[PDB]
Amino acid sequence: VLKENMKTTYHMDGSVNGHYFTIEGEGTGNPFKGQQSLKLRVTKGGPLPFAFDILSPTFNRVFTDYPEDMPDYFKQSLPEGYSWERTMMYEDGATATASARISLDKNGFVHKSTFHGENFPANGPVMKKKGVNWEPSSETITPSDGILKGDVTMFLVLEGGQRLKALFQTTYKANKVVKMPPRHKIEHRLVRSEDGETIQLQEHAVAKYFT
Repeated sequence: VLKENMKTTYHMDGSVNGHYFTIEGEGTGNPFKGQQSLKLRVTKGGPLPFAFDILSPTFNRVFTDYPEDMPDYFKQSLPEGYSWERTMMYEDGATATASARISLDKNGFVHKSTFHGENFPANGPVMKKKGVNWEPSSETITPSDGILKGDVTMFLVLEGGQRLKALFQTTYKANKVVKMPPRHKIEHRLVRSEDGETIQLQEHAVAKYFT
């Protein structure tokens, strides 16, 4: 079942403006507190010519602090798990897509993802590797016919402090019928750190009722 300390192994295959790359890593976190920490390495196609932050949100809503009386679509999906599909529309014209499948093995979660972003402006901040961190955000979660749809306006803070706006839209799909929550929101905090060899991501997510 779910432990207070859960591990994850990560694998991503991606391409950005025609450049292919692979990323692998491991994570640990507390699914009930909605906290997780990840350590990632670029295993193919490094060094990445683009800002890593475009990838960060691709790297699992099981790690969300849900209120006791709200149905938890993601924890209910276990042990079979769930998958999601996402579109990401940047205000400077780039549109990327991503997908992930969340499953379990004997060691913990298996997180397998893909990422495609093939029209980032060549002269823009993503391709100049200017990203630093995403602002805290609030994702609206809307149920319908056994799936959840998420909508969140994102702001990528750049090296100068300029913000780059993006609209993220996600469909979350469990493999079985689960008790469905009402429309609600999830507040996200995502922090990236680097050291020349590895990328660390730390995320905190908390679900709340509207009003």
